[PDB]
Amino acid sequence: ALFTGIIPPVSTIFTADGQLDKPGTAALIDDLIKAGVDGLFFLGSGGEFSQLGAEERKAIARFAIDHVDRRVPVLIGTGGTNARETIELSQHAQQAGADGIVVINPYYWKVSEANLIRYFEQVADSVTLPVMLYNFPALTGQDLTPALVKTLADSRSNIIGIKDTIDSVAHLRSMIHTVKGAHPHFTVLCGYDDHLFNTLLLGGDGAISASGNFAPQVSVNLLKAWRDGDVAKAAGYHQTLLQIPQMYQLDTPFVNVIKEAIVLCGRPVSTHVLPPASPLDEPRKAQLKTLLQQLKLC
Amino acid sequence: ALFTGIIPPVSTIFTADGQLDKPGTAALIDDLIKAGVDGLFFLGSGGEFSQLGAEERKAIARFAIDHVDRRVPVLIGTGGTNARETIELSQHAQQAGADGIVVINPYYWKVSEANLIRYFEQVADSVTLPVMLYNFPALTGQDLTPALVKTLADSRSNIIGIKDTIDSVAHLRSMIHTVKGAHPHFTVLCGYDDHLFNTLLLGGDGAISASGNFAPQVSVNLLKAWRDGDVAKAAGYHQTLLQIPQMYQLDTPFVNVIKEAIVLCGRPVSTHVLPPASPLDEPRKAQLKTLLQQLKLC
Amino acid sequence: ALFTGIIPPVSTIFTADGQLDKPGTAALIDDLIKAGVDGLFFLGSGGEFSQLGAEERKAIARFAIDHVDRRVPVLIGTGGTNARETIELSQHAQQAGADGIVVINPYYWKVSEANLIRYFEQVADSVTLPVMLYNFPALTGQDLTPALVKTLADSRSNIIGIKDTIDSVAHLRSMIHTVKGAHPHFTVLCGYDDHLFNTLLLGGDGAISASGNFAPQVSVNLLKAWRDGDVAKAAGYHQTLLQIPQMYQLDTPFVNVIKEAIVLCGRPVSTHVLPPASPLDEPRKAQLKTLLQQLKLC
Amino acid sequence: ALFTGIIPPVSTIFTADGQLDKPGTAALIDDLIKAGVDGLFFLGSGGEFSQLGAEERKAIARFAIDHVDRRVPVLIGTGGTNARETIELSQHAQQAGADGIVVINPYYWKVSEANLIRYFEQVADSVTLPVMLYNFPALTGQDLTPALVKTLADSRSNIIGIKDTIDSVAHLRSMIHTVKGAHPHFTVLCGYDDHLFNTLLLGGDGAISASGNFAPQVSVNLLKAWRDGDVAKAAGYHQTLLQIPQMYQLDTPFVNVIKEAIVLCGRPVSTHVLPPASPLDEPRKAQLKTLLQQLKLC
Ligand SMILES: *[C@@H](C[C@H](O)[C@@H](O)CO)C(=O)O
Ligand SMILES: *[C@H](C[C@H](O)[C@@H](O)CO)C(=O)O
Ligand SMILES: *[C@H](C[C@H](O)[C@@H](O)CO)C(=O)O
Ligand SMILES: *[C@H](C[C@H](O)[C@@H](O)CO)C(=O)O
Repeated sequence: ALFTGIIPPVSTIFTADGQLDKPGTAALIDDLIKAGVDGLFFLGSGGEFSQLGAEERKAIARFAIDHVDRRVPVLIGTGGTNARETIELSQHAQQAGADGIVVINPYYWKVSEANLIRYFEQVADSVTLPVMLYNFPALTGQDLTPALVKTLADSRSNIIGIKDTIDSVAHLRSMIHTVKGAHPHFTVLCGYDDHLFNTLLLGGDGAISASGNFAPQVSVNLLKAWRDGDVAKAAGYHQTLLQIPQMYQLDTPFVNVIKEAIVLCGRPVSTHVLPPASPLDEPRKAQLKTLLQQLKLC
Repeated sequence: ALFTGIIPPVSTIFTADGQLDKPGTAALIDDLIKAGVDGLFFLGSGGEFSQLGAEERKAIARFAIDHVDRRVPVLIGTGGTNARETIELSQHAQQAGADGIVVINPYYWKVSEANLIRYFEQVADSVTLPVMLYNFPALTGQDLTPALVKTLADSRSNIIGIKDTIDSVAHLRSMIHTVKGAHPHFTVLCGYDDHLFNTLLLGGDGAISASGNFAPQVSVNLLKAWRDGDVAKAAGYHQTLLQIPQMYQLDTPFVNVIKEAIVLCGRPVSTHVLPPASPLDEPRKAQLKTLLQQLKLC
Repeated sequence: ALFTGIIPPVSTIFTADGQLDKPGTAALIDDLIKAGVDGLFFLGSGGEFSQLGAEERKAIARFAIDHVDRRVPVLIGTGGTNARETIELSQHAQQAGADGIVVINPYYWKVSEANLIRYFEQVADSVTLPVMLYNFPALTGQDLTPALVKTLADSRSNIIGIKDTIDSVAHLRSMIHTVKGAHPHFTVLCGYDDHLFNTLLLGGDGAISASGNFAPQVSVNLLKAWRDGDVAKAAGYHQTLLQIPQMYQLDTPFVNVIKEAIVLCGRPVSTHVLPPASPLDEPRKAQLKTLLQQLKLC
Repeated sequence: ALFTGIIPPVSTIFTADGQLDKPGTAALIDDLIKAGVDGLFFLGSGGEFSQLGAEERKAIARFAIDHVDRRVPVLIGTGGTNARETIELSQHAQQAGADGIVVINPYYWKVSEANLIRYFEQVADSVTLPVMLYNFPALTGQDLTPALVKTLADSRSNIIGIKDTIDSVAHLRSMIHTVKGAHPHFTVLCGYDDHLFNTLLLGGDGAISASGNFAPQVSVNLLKAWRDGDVAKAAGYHQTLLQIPQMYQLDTPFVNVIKEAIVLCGRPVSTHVLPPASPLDEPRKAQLKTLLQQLKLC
């Protein structure tokens, strides 16, 4: 029930000096809302939270929540390694008017299970907002297993969902059976574009995926088709989404690629990104372009 | 060769409210310098850099460098995921009087090899201090391979060493043969207590390891015995260091364990640690104590 | 394009003394062929090749080829760690009448790339039969990357396909774009049930998956529906396949589970399995049964 | 304590046609016994067990036991993935007069813990010989944890040791503390040359390592020096053993390297290896030679 459907992890647009580009972030927000998304997620991996300072993250969230102005539910990513900062950023998000926070597990130290449960319990106790967990074991080095997530949802009634970013049908399936089986309204969202369709067929709730920035219409139409019972139309959109993640191989981090994609699909924003990411080179931008053209996305 | 010998990663002592405990950190620094260490390293993993804000880190470094007062070479850990903050903290360290900085690879995104080389070169070019790399793949999920380290030392003459924190004889051997083979004065330090002896026999330069906090005499005497040609005496100290790391299994993070050991070995400092670390329980503190007694360290 | 469509990895039926159960394996083969499969694959992981001796494997292959009697194409798994034995089994297979061989990479030693290419080239040179590569990195510890596989298909014109057994959309998608892009008639089959549909939509050719033994009709009808352009009907069958692999968690190895399922779905065969696999306990058999009933498969 | 001290995993010498070279294997066995080793281990990873058929393995063990003629204790490696074959090879070893068997875990399927404990209990019940376990998780993909090993020693009184092949001080220390702490006469042997000294200082029992083939005097003298209380002398030998494993990087599998080193150090045996290993090229042979010369081994 909370935060279901298509919720893009919005890119943060920066100027050439690495300050928040308010007109470009605002235009991107407005494109997304006009495309019919179900909510917006700021300061996720795509939004570059890990390359920003805490004061910067507060300013971005505040701007973003204000610009959205309640048109769609807003989530703010408040996680990191500094747990005291995670509480600060989460309390700031609630005060600023966000609808929910998304909290990754600490990704430097892989803390013991007892420390990890305590960390999420404390973060959840610091706010009255709904809390979405964030699994990204390829970057964190520490999986949030279905059993662990179930124990968290048993322990705190404001822990109401998960963004599960993993290329694994078994992990999504098992997350759904174990957690939604005990908690029917717990939300399961996949973090990869090419798992949206399977997520839905498995009993999950939608996606928070990078292609939400530059082709939201494909995910939004997939979901609308699926909700209407037109499974073949849904499967047609899925065939596009199956191919999209090729582009993510172009660079790592690929936050540059997603911005270059937003431009190519018709929204001229500054593509600047924060170190240690770097501008995409021209030959790879052309490769991105041919991929987008083959998929009829620009 | 810069920063060789025994260089503890000093614990940061905090009060119950999580603020820097100045008298306790100072007492700890003084004990360590009296024990005959060759340098001090503040805000490494043991010093809890990843649970501290940037302004807290600057304050800690400033205090520590000031208290040390040039009695031994001082290293400051400046790394993180936010590269702009890395440059800020590194430039701050230089201006505050540090003798070198210690920079881990970004540990959220495992960035491409080209972004990674470009990150270290930018960090190096932001200061005129010597730079020590920090490899801790168990936590980062991205190894700094001997071939990669060699390429950084070939590219920047102020990248002069590495702290290699890995339980692997092969990795230390290869780091020494590959990098010290091209760069005879490049410093190789192990990050685990039980690899100090082998690092020395391999042609490496010493250790930055946690037991430096609570039993610096063991490492210090091992290096002295080694430098004196008394290999059997060195090997006797090694036998104690082989056993110490058992304690690190008592909790994760084990920064709490290191502080509880500082107290048990005779220095009564506050043992508070920052979340998501937590206080060590009384039964595990009793287990630590009986271990320190069996090793004759208290 | 050779060996496309639905090709079960057939269980080998054994008696209570661990000998080939000819009547039971024959009835299983017959059920499968009547179900409309496009081929049959004996002595894969599911047929227990790794628990059988070389003479046992020759006997089983000969029986199975003779029983099939050319009704559908027959593949024999001839791989292992003993490369001399792989050539013996492969030449035996050809002499006995098989239509192709399936060859995993060596899975004890992960051999260097040069030795690996040389191994597959020698195997491929030993027979005139088509050769299907078998990638199962969860078990082998050594992935057959799309680049490597392309190199092998460039090198030997009888290396014509791959069974790719990995819960990874990216791996499938990349195998298809890289290998089929250079070699349009190179066959890509997925080894997991719940990747069949995606495999088809990505441009691949079918599946060799365990549920082919006890519910072939689901895969067969999915392929038929897809080939007819009835995508929604295909997606219906996909919804069942998405759920089936839950049963594989019951035991490891789960070759017992597969045989227990064959019985439950209406083919009473001896379920004996070779050590170190063991009989499935009754509570887990009942668990399997409830999973089959929920999916309307018995 | 059974099977302690220096026990080489003997290379199996083959003729150009891949048959057992009896004069060369015999000469190698005699060289080893003359050098003062404490036992000999045939058909481990370096003896190429995984590239041999069962009838070949039997012939080799029979020959090797017979040649040794009880001058030193003899171990035979009997493991594989075919558990019925493991029992046949182990009962054959006993009947052929072996003193013990060495049994790796199944390395294709990583069987469930319950299947793994049953496997080892069944193998141990099939003979009245002592059984040494063999941990090689880089190749097996499944670690024998100290806890699991303790459970096996609690379960069967003829499971009396382990060959722990892993570049990990923690793994050795923990195997010693957990297993030898419950079972003081259980034998812990390391499988890598550069962990012999540490294994001894940790309370362990010796090494089964590749350099036993071509330079057994180094391990033999280290152990002698250690037993004599001349720790400095032991450490001098350790310094050579720290350097030897560089050569194992020359090829993979490196069984070819080990035989080229046997020749270079003065015993002219055939260096044929079984596929998928291959002959070492001349430039790498010249590299191995200069390494052996720098270490004063030829
Ligand atoms: C989330 C979206 C996921 O994690 C990306 O990896 C691409 O789909 C995010 O926070 O950026
Ligand atoms: C360095 C010491 C290493 O990393 C620890 O893991 C323990 O010896 C540090 O910066 O803490
Ligand atoms: C192939 C089928 C694959 O590998 C299994 O893992 C089950 O889908 C086989 O050879 O058994
Ligand atoms: C044992 C020795 C180990 O496993 C090698 O890796 C080299 O010391 C063996 O059986 O070969």
